[PDB]
Amino acid sequence: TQFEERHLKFLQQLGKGNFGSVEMCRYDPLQDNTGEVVAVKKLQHSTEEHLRDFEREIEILKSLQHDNIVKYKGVCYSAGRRNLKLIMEYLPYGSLRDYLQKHKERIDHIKLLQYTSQICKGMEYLGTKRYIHRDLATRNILVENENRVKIGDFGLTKVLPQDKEYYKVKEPGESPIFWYAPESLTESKFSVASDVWSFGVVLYELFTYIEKSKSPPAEFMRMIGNDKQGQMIVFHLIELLKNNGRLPRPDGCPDEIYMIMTECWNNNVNQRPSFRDLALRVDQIRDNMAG
Ligand SMILES: CS(=O)(=O)c1ccc(-c2cccn3nc(Nc4ccc(N5CCOCC5)cc4)nc23)cc1
Repeated sequence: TQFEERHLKFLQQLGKGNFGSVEMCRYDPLQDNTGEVVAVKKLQHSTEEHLRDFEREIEILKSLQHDNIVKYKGVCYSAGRRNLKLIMEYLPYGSLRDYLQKHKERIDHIKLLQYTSQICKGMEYLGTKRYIHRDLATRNILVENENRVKIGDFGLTKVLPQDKEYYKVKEPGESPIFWYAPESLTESKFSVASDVWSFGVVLYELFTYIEKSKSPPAEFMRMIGNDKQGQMIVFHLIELLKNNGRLPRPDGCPDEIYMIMTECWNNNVNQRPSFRDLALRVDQIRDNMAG
């Protein structure tokens, strides 16, 4: 689980998010083109604040072993702590967001529910470790193959305090406000329940097939009125959600699946379903579609 920098060969950028960046690299210590391809995450700009966060993120990933969670391989200190790299398994199909968009004709509703189910199982497992993901979105879900997705990034994930069911955090800069629960917007409270709200948005995303005009940002902005910007956007979002304004049912989405989304989007934190009950309900719907 210790990787030397000089044996890591850059191939491609895979994405930036929050304050990290991920690259596809070949780890080739024999320098004979026989090493495996791996995903390598690093800080966009190394900083003491971010490095301490990055180290916690690494310990979180390292602590997680689950079919629907991306695998930790090691760390590359090599160029010093300030050039800390996280080495993970490379998943060849990319983000679910991108995959779905590219293969919309091939992916039916039965298949979307398989992915949904797998995402719920990953999240239930996180929950057993009292980890709050804080950034559930299709851009952070990865595709290993046609039958398996994994939660693939943990940049914003926090551990609950021992004595509370929520964690208050406010990081500098841009937050994915259109995936956030109301209490995360108004009070900065994150919880398993806020992750369930976001899971609702993931389910919406999936059933929209990532159609551009249908993304959560684009829908909420239209509902808010596109004649608004800056620090008044979150103010109007809070008001819209407080008055039970919600993302519409996607085109073709069955009502029983939309019901799941709307129940995740309860203003009452305590009435949102559990991840185990979501898996249950999704698997029943899956079966009734199987027949
Ligand atoms: C949300 S992000 O962009 O910060 C990000 C990107 C990648 C990862 C990541 C973490 C751990 C393992 N993997 N494997 C892949 N694979 C992968 C493969 C292809 C593509 N793309 C398809 C070709 O177009 C560009 C991206 C993206 C990711 N990506 C990862 C985590 C977060």
